[PDB]
Amino acid sequence: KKKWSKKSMKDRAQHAVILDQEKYDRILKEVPTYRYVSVSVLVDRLKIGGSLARIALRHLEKEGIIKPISKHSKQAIYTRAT
Amino acid sequence: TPVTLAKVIKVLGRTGSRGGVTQVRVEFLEDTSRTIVRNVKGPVRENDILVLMESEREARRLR
Amino acid sequence: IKIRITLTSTKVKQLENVSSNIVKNAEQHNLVKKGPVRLPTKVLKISTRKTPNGEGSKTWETYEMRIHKRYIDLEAPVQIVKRITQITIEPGVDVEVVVA
Amino acid sequence: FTPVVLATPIPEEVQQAQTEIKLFNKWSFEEVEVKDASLVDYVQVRQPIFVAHTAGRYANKRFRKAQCPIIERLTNSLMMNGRNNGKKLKAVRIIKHTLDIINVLTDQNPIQVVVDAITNTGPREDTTRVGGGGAARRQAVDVSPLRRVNQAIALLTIGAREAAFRNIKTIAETLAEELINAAKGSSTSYAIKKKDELERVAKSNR
Amino acid sequence: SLVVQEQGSFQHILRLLNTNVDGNIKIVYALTTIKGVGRRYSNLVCKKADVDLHKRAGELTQEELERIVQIMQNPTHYKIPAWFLNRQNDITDGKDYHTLANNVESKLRDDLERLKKIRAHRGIRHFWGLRVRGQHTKTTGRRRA
Amino acid sequence: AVPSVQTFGKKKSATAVAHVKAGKGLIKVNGSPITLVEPEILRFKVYEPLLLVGLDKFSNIDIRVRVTGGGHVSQVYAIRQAIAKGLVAYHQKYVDEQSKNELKKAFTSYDRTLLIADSRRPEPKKFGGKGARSRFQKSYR
Amino acid sequence: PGVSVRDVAAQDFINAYASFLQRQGKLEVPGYVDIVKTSSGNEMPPQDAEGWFYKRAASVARHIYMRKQVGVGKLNKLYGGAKSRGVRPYKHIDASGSINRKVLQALEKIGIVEISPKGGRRISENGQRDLDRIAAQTLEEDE
RNA sequence: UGACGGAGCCAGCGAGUCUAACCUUGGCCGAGAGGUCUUGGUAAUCUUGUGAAACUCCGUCGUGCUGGGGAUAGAGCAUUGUAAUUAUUGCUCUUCAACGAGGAAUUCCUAGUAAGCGCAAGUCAUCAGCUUGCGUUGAUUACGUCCCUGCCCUUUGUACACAC
RNA sequence: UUAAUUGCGAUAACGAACGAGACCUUAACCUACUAAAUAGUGGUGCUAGCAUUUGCUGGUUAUCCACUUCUUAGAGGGACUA
Repeated sequence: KKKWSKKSMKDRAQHAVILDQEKYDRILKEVPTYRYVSVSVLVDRLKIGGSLARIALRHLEKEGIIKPISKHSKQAIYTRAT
Repeated sequence: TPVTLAKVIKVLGRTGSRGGVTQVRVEFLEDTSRTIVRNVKGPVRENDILVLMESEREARRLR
Repeated sequence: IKIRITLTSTKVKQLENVSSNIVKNAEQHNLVKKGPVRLPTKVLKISTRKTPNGEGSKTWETYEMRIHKRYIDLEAPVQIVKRITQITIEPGVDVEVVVA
Repeated sequence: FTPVVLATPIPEEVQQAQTEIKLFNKWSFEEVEVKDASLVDYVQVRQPIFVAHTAGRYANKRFRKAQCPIIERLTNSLMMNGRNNGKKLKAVRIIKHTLDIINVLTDQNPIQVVVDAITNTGPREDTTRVGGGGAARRQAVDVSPLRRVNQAIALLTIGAREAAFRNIKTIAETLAEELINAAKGSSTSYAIKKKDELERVAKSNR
Repeated sequence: SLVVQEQGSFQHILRLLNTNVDGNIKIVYALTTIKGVGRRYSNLVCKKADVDLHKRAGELTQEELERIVQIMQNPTHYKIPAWFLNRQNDITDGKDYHTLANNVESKLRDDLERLKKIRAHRGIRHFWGLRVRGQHTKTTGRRRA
Repeated sequence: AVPSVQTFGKKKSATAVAHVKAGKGLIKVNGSPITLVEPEILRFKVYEPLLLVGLDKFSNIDIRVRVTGGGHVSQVYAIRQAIAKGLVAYHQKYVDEQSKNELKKAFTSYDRTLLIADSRRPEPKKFGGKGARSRFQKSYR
Repeated sequence: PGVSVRDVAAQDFINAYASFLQRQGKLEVPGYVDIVKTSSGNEMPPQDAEGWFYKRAASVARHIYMRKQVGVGKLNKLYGGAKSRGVRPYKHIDASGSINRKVLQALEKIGIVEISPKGGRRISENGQRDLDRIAAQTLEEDE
């Protein structure tokens, strides 16, 4: 029959599932320049998958730089703490 | 965007084929004492400053 | 002896004066008692189609009926169950004497 | 300050909230003025609120909807798209989360950013049906200040809602990006582009 | 911070029980590709194998995949409930079995053929192509031919 | 005979009674402190009557509120209305009008719902639709 | 002061009591902890794996403290939820009776909940004192 | 503005056994359905505070016809009945298909209303995706018109009277 | 003019009847009456936990006392657009 609708997503650029080294130096030197950082920000600009930002967002919050302005349900808002 | 701030002083009545527009007698705050009639789509009662992008077009009942 | 007068009916006015007569017989002599307890009315509701056949716009009905229940609590020896037992019964309302 | 501690203690932050009026606990309602004199008396920012969740009697008559806080109107208009009907506890959660991003990025008062955005995305001219008798035909008319605010809020909500459809970005940042971009009058805004379409259509059919 | 690096042991694709097991996903869900293993059974297999559930399929040491594989082919020996198997009380012998990637489809054809050869209602309707559980077909099941 | 007052409050179908007696400043709901609401967003909505006028008038009273009925927001609206009416009741059996009248003016100056209950109630459902106004989908051909 | 189980938030107390149940696992560990689905409505077993039994015990004991008498069916109704019956709409489904039974009996073995008259269970006298001592701890941990 | 797993977790309408076997509390057994021994109730009293769901907070996940979605089937375990086979229904595992917002056209709606959410009752030995009611969360949009679809009164015209 | 031949008024018409309206039920208000362990509330005893310093959170029908704000009602009031 006829659908009158499109069927396509785009081009899935699948990326890091386990944190590597060549981008471990990247994250430690690139997110401290984010005035606004959250789960989605480094998903787009830093190109990070699902279960690595949450660890990385927990990484720096416990260790250093970025600070909990508002971490809450389904939204972890952090700033460029300096 | 050259606009003209105009405040209404009297509402004539709702017009149009479906009653979606209203005739209002409106005067401009700047360069006052000059009064024109204009159309309004949204709800207007009185003392409402509508942003008139063009201030030179005489309004009339619409079909 | 814990005589309790239970009254159920569908007519509020007829049940009211029966309680009034019972309570007026109670406040005479001595008969320290408890007044009328106002139980919530039990409202039956059977919803039925008005149409006897199947043809017609969907128009439902609701045949309701209200039951008013009030109980009268007495406390006295046999010298009033020769006296209270004289039922002041009107059509409709009923009485059930319950002791203890 | 007033350090009064009762039998049941309250955190000092809540005690601080009694100094000024409600304030959304972090965001000044004052020093926020609607730039356009047209939308004055219709964008309610003078009356403050702890939360944007009130059971107001706004729809009974014509103009009590104007006497409603602008922030609360945003939460109401964010409650759309079918399945997201009700759940006002959620709607204020994005509003609180989105309102925070307006503070972390573009560091001014987010309430000020909200009011200037709606005054910059409210259509000033619009077209209307006048087909009368003969297939179709448009004709341009004007927009009341109340309709300008209503259209402005609707465009911002639908734009962020559509841009959050099947996308990793949550509605919180999508609302924040849409409001910020519309605040500074950039072309990437869905609401700004829609305002251009309606004004151009009305201008052509003038 | 619970951050660890990778040395190169990650393999983007796996092959267990003669089927393709794609990596880049958690082990509990990457095993669902096997024909005959679902979310619950894969969770049960991973739980008894002690394979650190929060682990990607690629980032799995080879000594744990064989332990998982052996549980797949003999679940009842590793303290798995008898009620956690797809093929219970087999018509041939009666021992509680568990069909696998190639066994799930093949065994399915045998029981239909057994049903067909005995000329039962389910067997003949299966050959016909209609419903065999008693659904209505007057307005449903149209775009099938 | 220790000083005490009582009030009530409703939102849609809930009830909340505040036995505001003379105490050291304890505000509890169902045995829990006022700081433990449940929506965690309308916590400042129930914090309202605490903060419109100040905490100094709250230092000699203890408001104990028991709530039953309604949704979580309805319970919250019951609590805020009960404590607001509880505050005026304590000022309506002991303290002077200047304390009470500007208390009872300022509460309504911000919102009338603090003392006046919401008059709207659910409407009965009519046959032919899932709700009162709503109707089933009718069609021709 | 006068702090108690009602002077604490739910999430902090249950986690705190779960914390003061994992460090020494005195209560019990059933043999079928890793295979239950907690109900016929839930589609998946709990993802806590290692724990989730003292977490339920913490929630049950806290629920017992604020009440007087409950039952296993009462716990099943409370801990149940909506079930996605395929294309059919959702429906309320009770929890797994065996799970609440094992938790309730486990709380009896330690001495935190015992049987009560008029049927049902009730918080224990040793149970009340330790549960209240938990509240005095979790508040001061944040302090 | 999601799904899943934990916690918090609040309603209203209403029904319920006598010479029958109903609503079932509680304890025990079973992953579950369910079974078992008992208890309370002819009812504001006992089922039931119907501890309902949508809802909120912690986590798992990730923009992936994928942890979305559960049609289609295979095997097993129980309930109802004299009888279930073209599976009554319930429970467990496994198979994981169309569907990525829907074309001409069209339905309902002005406040607790729409919509989202579940519950009770009716049919009932068993079987709700139905209906009748109840409550929970709760928007935007008008305060007008006869343009479209129809109605009332008057004037007017008629070769209509089973009457455009 | 009204939701309404519902009214003002006009008037070879006058006086009327049915419908509508009026009426009934329900949802809202009553800190005013009658009350009430088959609904509750507060208090006095018994008793538990935390801190003990002054309190808070509870359990308890034969421990009793007082009340009807919330819970139900019956008789009534209130709304007429002032």
